[PDB]
Amino acid sequence: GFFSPGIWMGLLTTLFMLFIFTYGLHMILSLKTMDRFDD
Amino acid sequence: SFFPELYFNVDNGYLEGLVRGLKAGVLSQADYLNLVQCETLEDLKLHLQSTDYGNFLANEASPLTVSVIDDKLKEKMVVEFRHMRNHAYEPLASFLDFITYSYMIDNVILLITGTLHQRSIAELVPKCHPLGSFEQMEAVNIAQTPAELYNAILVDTPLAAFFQDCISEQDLDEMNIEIIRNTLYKAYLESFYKFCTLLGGTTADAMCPILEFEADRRAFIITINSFGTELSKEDRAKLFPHCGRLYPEGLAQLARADDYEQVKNVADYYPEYKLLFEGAGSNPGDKTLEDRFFEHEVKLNKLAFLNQFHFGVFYAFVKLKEQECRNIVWIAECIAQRHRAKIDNYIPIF
Amino acid sequence: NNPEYSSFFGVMGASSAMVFSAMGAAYGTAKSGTGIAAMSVMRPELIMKSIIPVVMAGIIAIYGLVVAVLIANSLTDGITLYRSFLQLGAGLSVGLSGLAAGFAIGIVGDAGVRGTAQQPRLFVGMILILIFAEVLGLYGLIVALILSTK
Amino acid sequence: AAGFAIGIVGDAGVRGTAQQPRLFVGMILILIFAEVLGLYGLIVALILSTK
Amino acid sequence: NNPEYSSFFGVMGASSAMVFSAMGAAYGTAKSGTGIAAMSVMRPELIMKSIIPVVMAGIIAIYGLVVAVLIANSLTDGITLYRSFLQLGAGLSVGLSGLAAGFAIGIVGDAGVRGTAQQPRLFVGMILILIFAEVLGLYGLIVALILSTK
Amino acid sequence: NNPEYSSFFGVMGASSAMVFSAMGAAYGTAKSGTGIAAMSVMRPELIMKSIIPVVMAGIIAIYGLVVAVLIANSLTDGITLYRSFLQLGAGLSVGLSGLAAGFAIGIVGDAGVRGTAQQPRLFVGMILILIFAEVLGLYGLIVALILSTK
Amino acid sequence: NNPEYSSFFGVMGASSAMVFSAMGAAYGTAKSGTGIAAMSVMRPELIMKSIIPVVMAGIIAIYGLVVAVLIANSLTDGITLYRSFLQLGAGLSVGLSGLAAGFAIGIVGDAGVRGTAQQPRLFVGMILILIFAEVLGLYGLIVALILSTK
Amino acid sequence: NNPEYSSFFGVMGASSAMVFSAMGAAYGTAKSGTGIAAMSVMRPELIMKSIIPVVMAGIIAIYGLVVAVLIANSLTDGITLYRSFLQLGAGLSVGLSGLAAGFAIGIVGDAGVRGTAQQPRLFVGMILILIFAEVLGLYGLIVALILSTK
Amino acid sequence: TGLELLYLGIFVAFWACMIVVGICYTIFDLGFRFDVAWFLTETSPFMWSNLGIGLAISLSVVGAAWGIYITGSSIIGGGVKAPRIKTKNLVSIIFCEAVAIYGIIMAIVISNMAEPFSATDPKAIGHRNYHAGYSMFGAGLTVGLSNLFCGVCVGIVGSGAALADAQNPSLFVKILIVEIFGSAIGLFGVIVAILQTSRVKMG
Ligand SMILES: CCCCCCCCCCCCCCCCCC(=O)OC[C@H](COP(=O)([O-])OCC[N+](C)(C)C)OC(=O)CCCCCCCCCCCCCCCCC
Ligand SMILES: CCCCCCCCCCCCCCCCCC(=O)OC[C@H](COP(=O)([O-])OCC[N+](C)(C)C)OC(=O)CCCCCCCCCCCCCCCCC
Ligand SMILES: CCCCCCCCCCCCCCCCCC(=O)OC[C@H](COP(=O)([O-])OCC[N+](C)(C)C)OC(=O)CCCCCCCCCCCCCCCCC
Ligand SMILES: CCCCCCCCCCCCCCCCCC(=O)OC[C@H](COP(=O)([O-])OCC[N+](C)(C)C)OC(=O)CCCCCCCCCCCCCCCCC
Ligand SMILES: CCCCCCCCCCCCCCCCCCCC(=O)O[C@H](COC(=O)CCCCCCCCCCCCCC)COP(=O)(O)OCCN
Ligand SMILES: CCCCCCCCCCCCCCCCCCCC(=O)O[C@H](COC(=O)CCCCCCCCCCCCCC)COP(=O)(O)OCCN
Ligand SMILES: CCCCCCCCCCCCCCCCCCCC(=O)O[C@H](COC(=O)CCCCCCCCCCCCCC)COP(=O)(O)OCCN
Ligand SMILES: CC(C)CCC[C@@H](C)[C@H]1CC[C@H]2[C@@H]3CC=C4C[C@@H](O)CC[C@]4(C)[C@H]3CC[C@]12C
Ligand SMILES: CC(C)CCC[C@@H](C)[C@H]1CC[C@H]2[C@@H]3CC=C4C[C@@H](O)CC[C@]4(C)[C@H]3CC[C@]12C
Ligand SMILES: CC(C)CCC[C@@H](C)[C@H]1CC[C@H]2[C@@H]3CC=C4C[C@@H](O)CC[C@]4(C)[C@H]3CC[C@]12C
Ligand SMILES: CC(C)CCC[C@@H](C)[C@H]1CC[C@H]2[C@@H]3CC=C4C[C@@H](O)CC[C@]4(C)[C@H]3CC[C@]12C
Ligand SMILES: CC(C)CCC[C@@H](C)[C@H]1CC[C@H]2[C@@H]3CC=C4C[C@@H](O)CC[C@]4(C)[C@H]3CC[C@]12C
Ligand SMILES: CC(C)CCC[C@@H](C)[C@H]1CC[C@H]2[C@@H]3CC=C4C[C@@H](O)CC[C@]4(C)[C@H]3CC[C@]12C
Ligand SMILES: CC(C)CCC[C@@H](C)[C@H]1CC[C@H]2[C@@H]3CC=C4C[C@@H](O)CC[C@]4(C)[C@H]3CC[C@]12C
Ligand SMILES: CC(C)CCC[C@@H](C)[C@H]1CC[C@H]2[C@@H]3CC=C4C[C@@H](O)CC[C@]4(C)[C@H]3CC[C@]12C
Ligand SMILES: CC(C)CCC[C@@H](C)[C@H]1CC[C@H]2[C@@H]3CC=C4C[C@@H](O)CC[C@]4(C)[C@H]3CC[C@]12C
Repeated sequence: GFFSPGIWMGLLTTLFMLFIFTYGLHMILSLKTMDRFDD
Repeated sequence: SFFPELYFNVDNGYLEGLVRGLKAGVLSQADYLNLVQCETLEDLKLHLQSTDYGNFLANEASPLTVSVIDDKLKEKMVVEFRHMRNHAYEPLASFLDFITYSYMIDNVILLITGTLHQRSIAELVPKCHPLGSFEQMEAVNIAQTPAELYNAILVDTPLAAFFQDCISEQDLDEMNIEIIRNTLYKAYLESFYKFCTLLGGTTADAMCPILEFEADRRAFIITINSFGTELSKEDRAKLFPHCGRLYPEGLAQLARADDYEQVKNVADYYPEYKLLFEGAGSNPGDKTLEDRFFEHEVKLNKLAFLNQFHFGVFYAFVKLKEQECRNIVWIAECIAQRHRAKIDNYIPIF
Repeated sequence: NNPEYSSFFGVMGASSAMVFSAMGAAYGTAKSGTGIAAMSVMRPELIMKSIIPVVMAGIIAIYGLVVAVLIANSLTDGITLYRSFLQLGAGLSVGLSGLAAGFAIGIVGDAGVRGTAQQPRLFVGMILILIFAEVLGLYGLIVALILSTK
Repeated sequence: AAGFAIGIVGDAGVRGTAQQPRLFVGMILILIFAEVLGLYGLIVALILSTK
Repeated sequence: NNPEYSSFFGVMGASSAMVFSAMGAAYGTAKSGTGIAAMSVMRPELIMKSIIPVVMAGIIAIYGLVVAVLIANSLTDGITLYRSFLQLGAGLSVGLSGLAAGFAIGIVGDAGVRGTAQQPRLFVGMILILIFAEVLGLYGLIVALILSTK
Repeated sequence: NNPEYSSFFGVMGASSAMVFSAMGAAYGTAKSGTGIAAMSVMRPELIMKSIIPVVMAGIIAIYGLVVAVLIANSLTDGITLYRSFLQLGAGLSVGLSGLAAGFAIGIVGDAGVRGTAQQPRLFVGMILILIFAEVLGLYGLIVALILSTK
Repeated sequence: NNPEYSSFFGVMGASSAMVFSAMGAAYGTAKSGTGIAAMSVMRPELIMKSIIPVVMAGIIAIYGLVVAVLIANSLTDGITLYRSFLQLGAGLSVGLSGLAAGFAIGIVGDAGVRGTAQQPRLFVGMILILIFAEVLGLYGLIVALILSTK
Repeated sequence: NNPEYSSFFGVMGASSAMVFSAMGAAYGTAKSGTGIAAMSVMRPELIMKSIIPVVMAGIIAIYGLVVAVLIANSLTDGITLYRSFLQLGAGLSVGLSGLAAGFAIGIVGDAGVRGTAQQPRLFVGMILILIFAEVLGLYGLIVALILSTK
Repeated sequence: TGLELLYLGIFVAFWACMIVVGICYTIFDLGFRFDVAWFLTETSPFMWSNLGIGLAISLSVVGAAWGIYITGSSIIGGGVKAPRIKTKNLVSIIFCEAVAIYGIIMAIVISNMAEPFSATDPKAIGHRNYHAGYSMFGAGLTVGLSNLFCGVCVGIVGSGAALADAQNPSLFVKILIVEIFGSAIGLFGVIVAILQTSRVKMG
């Protein structure tokens, strides 16, 4: 077959962890640094 | 909806709270009455010390003058806005920069006016509005060359985008400074409206009405003031911003307008402007059209605070504090000139 | 007896516990850091006082590390699917909890460092919030300790 | 993640230190707190790889 | 005998003929109504004449309805898989052609009603464009019938 | 002699009929809602008159409900795959037709209530346009019934 | 006997009923609350009245809960695939209808609360619109019940 | 002999030939309509003369219709998988070539009608460019017909 | 919107692939290969149960952190000019944190229902074990997502109440009611989760 029970379990685990990693990386990439400093 | 609730406070929540706290310090009606009851500018400072202003004027010389009070108010507003800007991130930073473009447009007009009349550019900086300071050195030591000044604006000033409405530096010596200023302001207002619309969400909702009213009042007052001048209708219509609620057939009718009666007829189609025109008796002793537009602008800025997760709060606060500074200066003028009768002409806020 | 892939999930749990927590901590250590850099120009004396957010972000990472180690030391060759997925659940719990807690700590610290620069009285207030955010990550760790030792 | 943290913190700190030199030490501390994150990963990696 | 999943494609043809045509008509009606509301502020007398876009948008929906009903009448327990494919193709053709026609009618009608507030002579031109933006749906209908009645 | 999973599709008909329609109705009741508020500040006397859009949006929801209930009463344990596909098609048709009609009603109602504050004569025009949008949903219902009562 | 996996769809039905209804209620409460808080500074005496939309949003959650409870009480490990699909459909219907109703209630409540801050006469109007949105959630509940009891 | 699923690709070919061509023509018509609405305000007497781009988009739609009807008349129950693929390829070729030609026609017509409001001499140029876009769709038709008659 | 573009592209590609794959399976008479039963059955119940517990805790913590920072930014921004806020508005934060607490509790209430099988054949694993896994996963989803939404909602309402408090002290006491309503949703989720795992028994 295209998939097997071990492959299916691994793919679902990796999919959940890829969702979590994408959330974390999206929030990290949104980090911005100030372009000015107080006089 | 854009769901600004979920992510707005990530970068701008602290500044949202801070600007709302600053807005909480704008003089209320009771404070305005207290200041109205003063007898001398010293008493005005005394009654003003109990408000959020505090000791901003204690250092200055005892023989106070209206110019000193105005300068101190402008300095305080500039300091507060600069502090907010320095702590702002990319989107809100661009928004605050757009706010400052409004004063940069007047400052650049001052620079070109001085340069064409051959006065040192370095000697014009003191008269420029602080919020639109040209800290860039490319537009300094220009040697009184209009072409060099135009190149400096294009290279090292955010107004380069708005100066493409013109066609060349020769326009600086060709078009009247007022026409240049109004064309620059039209371009700036259109860019600001596009930016706010792109931001979308509560920002667009709470900011597009204010820019729309700005465009409409610009159109109305450019039509009304240009009736007796050489400004032709074809050239006049170029100064009408396209953001307003008059864009379809309204701005065209204003361009064809040839009298204040026709402007009133054009405004009649819009009840919100119909009321402003009706209340603007314009005869001595009652509110003029500009005062009615100021009241409506203050109302819109105040309503901008009923939304929460948006950048329009910063523009609203800046405009409200500008109006508050003008009100305080007006009260000081009425005190100094002993013209108590008109002391109520200030536009109250909150 | 047990499938030869049974050890995958648990391993990923361990790695997740280290990765996401670190990401959380990183975000905190970034955001607070930015805030400190913005504050310290006008109020240098508050740098040490205002370094608390970063420390808390670091604490989050430690939690993840703990769980990761706790899972990395319990991975046996014949690790059953039950234990493997228990460790995966513990890893997901601790990692995502640390990620969220690090985001909250970063944002709250970036706001509160500047606020304490403006109003000193806010310092304690900021702390009173940060700890809350921090324990969110802790809660995840707690569940991990419940799971990986079920 | 540690590289992201070091980038943000180090850039902000080197730009601020031009204004307030006293921030330098501050920056370093924060950088260390970012650096250890990577170290933590390394530790776990070893604990897994040398198992 | 025949596959049991053929009725799925038949009902998908019917529901597509209805849904996509309805989406196109809805977009056309929404855009035309926005244009009419914007126009009528200064030119009230054109509130009715400027409703032709909406009607021309509604027609698109009718096309879809026609095909949908046809399919919903041609469905039976033992439609050959080929017949189900014919019905699905007819439904997709009518629905998506009507969707494109509705987009075109909405845009053209909005622009035409806004312009006619300033230039009466545009009205006739607008009508022509709407017809050219409506026959598209008609074309789809034709094809659908050629597929549905085969 | 029928698959035990045959009812699935039929259920996804009922569900869909009540879900999508509701969503559509919601959008209507949302957009018109905002519009009324925006126009209620200056023209309070038109609040009750300008509630027609919401009512129309509400009717859209009812359409879905009807079909949903109908489907929910036509479901059986031994429902054939053919009848299940018919019910799924009817549910999708009514739900998405109501969704499109709700989008159109919301946009048209917002625009119309905002305009009528400025142009009273537009009211009737708005109603007409709204009716057209409503008709779209009605079409779906018709098809749904034809599919759901074969 | 029945399939081993039959209870999956019933479980997902309960989970959807609660999750999506909670999403809708949470959005409604958040939007209404952020409108109410911002209004209160201008019109402090209206808060209590303006709490009505929040209550309505809360009711949506209750609907979900109700249906969820049903699905969580009628769901055994050996339910037929038909009943499991019925419970999944009921859960999806109630959850997504409540989601749409919660979005509509949030939008309408925020807008109407601000308008009432600016125009007291709008209050009653707002209530009407809110009811029209609230009813949407009710509709879902009805269908859900019809599906879950069947 | 032939697989029962062969006609799927043929019906998809017909549906594509109609749908994508209609989408292209609709985009062309919409862009040209917006351009004419913008143009007609200042130069009304060019409206009739400026309707050409819409006509060219209609011709693209007619190409699509021709290929769709050809495929829908050569589609039989015992359609060889090879002939079904031929018809799918013809449909995709004509549909997407017409989509590209419609995009080009829309953009070119909008620009040309807007410019001709200011420069009469541009008119002829526009026509030329439009023809150079039109042939694109023609090319597609050519290929489609070949594949349809192969 | 580059990252948004990437997410939209992945979503569209995945679902277009799913549509075409379903069409191919249905039409080529290969539906028997699309055994959803085989997927739900061979997949170990332990995966479902442990994902359920992990989500129950992690999504609750995510909602708690979301609300905490949403309302803490506003609290610490408003308190620059009205520090009293920091004293009074911690209740908002408390509510957010309460969400997380429910999470762990439900995690426990779910983690107590786990037990190994010593079986691999689906007939051996049985309806009881499969339903236990599915119901633990569903309860985890319910509690986690309800807590996520409740925490975000309470955070938004708390930020609003903190901004309102900075300008008028006598408003928070009347705005907290909204938070209370926003909190109820959390409880509801927990209740439903408790009802989903009431009769769950692995072994
Ligand atoms: C902290 C988290 C960070 C983010 C998440 C990233 C995690 C990625 C982890 C690696 C991928 C794992 C995928 C699932 C498979 C898990 C293993 C498993 O259970 O398999 C046992 C199974 C057991 O098989 P079985 O016995 O069940 O199968 C039945 C029997 N046979 C095989 C005979 C039919 O065996 C395998 O190894 C299956 C093959 C799976 C391989 C999947 C491809 C992964 C591709 C890697 C990603 C792309 C890399 C390139 C990237 C380019 C640069 C950016
Ligand atoms: C772009 C973003 C990054 C990607 C993110 C999204 C990833 C999506 C994941 C894809 C996995 C899909 C499952 C593959 C298995 C099912 C395949 C199938 O149905 O065919 C085999 C099924 C079953 O095959 P079978 O069972 O007869 O084969 C015997 C069994 N094996 C092969 C295992 C020994 O049907 C066929 O045989 C069809 C043959 C033709 C192949 C048709 C595939 C469908 C898709 C083709 C076009 C691509 C779609 C996307 C379009 C472009 C992008 C929008
Ligand atoms: C606009 C998009 C362009 C259209 C094409 C999109 C990409 C699709 C191509 C993906 C690659 C797969 C190529 C075939 C690989 C070999 C497969 C094989 O062995 O087949 C055995 C399969 C399955 O086995 P079988 O059915 O042959 O064996 C008999 C099986 N029993 C007894 C059960 C019936 O059948 C075939 O022979 C299929 C041959 C043609 C497959 C063509 C690809 C399918 C997808 C086409 C697109 C679907 C949408 C159409 C409409 C689009 C309009 C926008
Ligand atoms: C994008 C939002 C989601 C909606 C689109 C995607 C939905 C499906 C995505 C998941 C992957 C694919 C699932 C289907 C897998 C195939 C199952 C199978 O072979 O068994 C079928 C089953 C059983 O097949 P069977 O071969 O066992 O036949 C029954 C035979 N007896 C009774 C003897 C056992 O029957 C069906 O046909 C059920 C319908 C579902 C299958 C078709 C999926 C549709 C995909 C979307 C395209 C719809 C076409 C119309 C396009 C226009 C839409 C408005
Ligand atoms: C590079 C990064 C690391 C690697 C990437 C990891 C992350 C991505 C992986 C996620 C999964 C994506 C692929 C999904 C495929 C869907 C089904 C394919 C259809 C198919 O042919 O499946 C058949 C079985 O499927 C079935 O039985 C149907 C089950 C479908 C369940 C799908 C649930 C998950 C995806 C969708 C929901 C997402 C939300 C989370 C739940 C196989 O047939 P065979 O011939 O092998 O059968 C042998 C015995 N019959
Ligand atoms: C649309 C046409 C059809 C497309 C079909 C193919 C599939 C989609 C592929 C993308 C196609 C569009 C091009 C997008 C390129 C990537 C996103 C923009 C660039 C980019 O990644 O850079 C920044 C992120 O940094 C990074 O480089 C980080 C990104 C890498 C993270 C990988 C982890 C995710 C793995 C996927 C699983 C998760 C699934 C979740 C649904 C974002 O730029 P900006 O927006 O800040 O600046 C504005 C301009 N860039
Ligand atoms: C217009 C858009 C499209 C709408 C149409 C619906 C699309 C839904 C997508 C799912 C796939 C379509 C559903 C029908 C196909 C099901 C698979 C049938 C294949 C088959 O024969 O498998 C049986 C087991 O599957 C079964 O009996 C499985 C029953 C359950 C099927 C439905 C589950 C789908 C997933 C729902 C998730 C919902 C999540 C909600 C949050 C055999 O089994 P056997 O007993 O003969 O074994 C004998 C072993 N020796
Ligand atoms: C809004 C109205 C006026 C526009 C036209 C819609 C009506 C009249 C259309 C839509 C669906 C159509 C039906 C579609 C299919 C069939 C079955 C066919 O074998 C004979 C005619 C019959 C029964 C049609 C009669 C006319 C019909 C009912
Ligand atoms: C004449 C123009 C305006 C088209 C309007 C009518 C169109 C939509 C309809 C009405 C009746 C239809 C015809 C009715 C019956 C048949 C016979 C069938 O075996 C193939 C299609 C064909 C030949 C249809 C083609 C499309 C058709 C002509
Ligand atoms: C006012 C209350 C009842 C709700 C508003 C919607 C009402 C009018 C709708 C909802 C569901 C509908 C029912 C759905 C299904 C059927 C079965 C059909 O064979 C006869 C009509 C009947 C019995 C419908 C009558 C109208 C109905 C009761
Ligand atoms: C303008 C009016 C008539 C339309 C509004 C009510 C609609 C929903 C009703 C009125 C009469 C209804 C039709 C009456 C009888 C049947 C026969 C049945 O086997 C299939 C549905 C069908 C064909 C109905 C479709 C829906 C229908 C058209
Ligand atoms: C309306 C919501 C908030 C619930 C409040 C009222 C409760 C007590 C009512 C409303 C609808 C009712 C359900 C309606 C339908 C059925 C099937 C019926 O044959 C017997 C009981 C049962 C299962 C009812 C149980 C009690 C119920 C849930
Ligand atoms: C209780 C208040 C909120 C009024 C709203 C009505 C809703 C919630 C309830 C009250 C009575 C209920 C009905 C009572 C009895 C049955 C019969 C059963 O076989 C299917 C469900 C059905 C048809 C119920 C549907 C939902 C229902 C109409
Ligand atoms: C203005 C629009 C509608 C143009 C329509 C396109 C015309 C030219 C095309 C489309 C499909 C074509 C038909 C396709 C099939 C046949 C059957 C064949 O044995 C002889 C010619 C005939 C009858 C064709 C005549 C021309 C035709 C009707
Ligand atoms: C409007 C026109 C220019 C577009 C179509 C181009 C014409 C010239 C082309 C396109 C497809 C071609 C046909 C494709 C295939 C065959 C089969 C062959 O055995 C005889 C020639 C014949 C019948 C071709 C005749 C010419 C043809 C009809
Ligand atoms: C690019 C992203 C979107 C994913 C790629 C699309 C997927 C679904 C497509 C692309 C090519 C396809 C393969 C092409 C050919 C074959 C041979 C056939 O005998 C079995 C299926 C198989 C192996 C297909 C499976 C599905 C497949 C892998």
